[PDB]
Amino acid sequence: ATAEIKPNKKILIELKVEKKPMGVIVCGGKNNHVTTGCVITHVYPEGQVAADKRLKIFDHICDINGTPIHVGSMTTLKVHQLFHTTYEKAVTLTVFRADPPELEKFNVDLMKKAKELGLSLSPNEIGCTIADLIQGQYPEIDSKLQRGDIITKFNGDALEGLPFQVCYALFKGANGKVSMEVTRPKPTLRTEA
Amino acid sequence: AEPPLVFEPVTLESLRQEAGFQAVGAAQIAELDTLRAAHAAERTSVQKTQNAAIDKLDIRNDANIKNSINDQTKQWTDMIARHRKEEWDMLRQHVQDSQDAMKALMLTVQAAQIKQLEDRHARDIKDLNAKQAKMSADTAKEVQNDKTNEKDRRLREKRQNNVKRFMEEKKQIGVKQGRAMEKLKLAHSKQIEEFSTDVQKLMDMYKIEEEAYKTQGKTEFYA
Repeated sequence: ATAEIKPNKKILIELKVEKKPMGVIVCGGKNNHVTTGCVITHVYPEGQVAADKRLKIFDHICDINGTPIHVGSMTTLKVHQLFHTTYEKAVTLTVFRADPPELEKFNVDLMKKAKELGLSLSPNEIGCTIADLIQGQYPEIDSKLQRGDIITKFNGDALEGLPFQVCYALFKGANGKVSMEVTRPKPTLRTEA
Repeated sequence: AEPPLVFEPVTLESLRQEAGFQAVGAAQIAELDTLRAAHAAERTSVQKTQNAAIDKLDIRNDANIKNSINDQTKQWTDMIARHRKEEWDMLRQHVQDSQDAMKALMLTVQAAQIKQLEDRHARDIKDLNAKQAKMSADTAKEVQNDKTNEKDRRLREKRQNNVKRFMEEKKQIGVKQGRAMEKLKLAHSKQIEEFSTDVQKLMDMYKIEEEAYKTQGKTEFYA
């Protein structure tokens, strides 16, 4: 059932859920920026995924309860719904972590006005993963950022494994130019419709 | 047409865009935008106050301002829980009101496809009959060409041999048409299945989004 999940190898795990929220932010979908698979970008501590203590960030979920996770034939809402559905027992997943983990690193910039930013951030060990993005304000993020896109820098300040209070403060500062370094997963495709 | 009809599948997304659902879906969408207008004003108001107070209080980040900013990161998340509960409440309500009517539209749209195919099948039969009528004419005209009342035995025998060819063609095309009909109808049965389950998954997802948020919004702040 439960395995070791060594990187760069597909390991089939059996994770006990029992109607409990998994608490993960995933990216995937045909209408999504991540079109090459489903990848965890954030794990919440109160959820069952952190309760499993086996899934770090940038792990490609290829299968989920005997269901191959192909992002090409599913909308982003359908992939997100997989992780936000009730499950009675241990869920069977095929997970593919890598060393080095496959990822593309790009950058973003803009100027701020006062109009808030419209991003709900959840600090991670990697950065600050976007949990909710408001459309209709500051259109640049609308065409570049998404729920699941992790922010690793702000005003030149890295957000790697930082306390909650510090990230809140420096994001609250605004008042001018802005610059964020982002990381999006571009994994090797590993399924078929 | 020349190729067989290919029907677009009847999904939940396709129904929203149908003509009958419009009088209902517009009113539902209208309710959401007003309530979202109510929500949008309130976060704007809460953002003004929070962003106006945080300007007061440096890079020490060890002071007694930690309980103050997580006071903000507490009250704002409590408000957002209230917002999203109001939203999910309305969405589920919209599903209950429209639920029976949407089942009805899918049945009616699918019925339309059945009639479309039925008509297509009717034209195919008329086409076969035309081909066969010309066949009968070609056999009579050819009997007038050759010679051997003394030669009428071969034409009647050709007629006995064509009715058999005709009766078989009608038999086999009906078989093909009936399979097309059965396949189409099965498509519809699966559509009704995936419609019902997608709605069930939606509601469940709301339940689990709602539940997970209580221990998650504490780990989130708004920028």
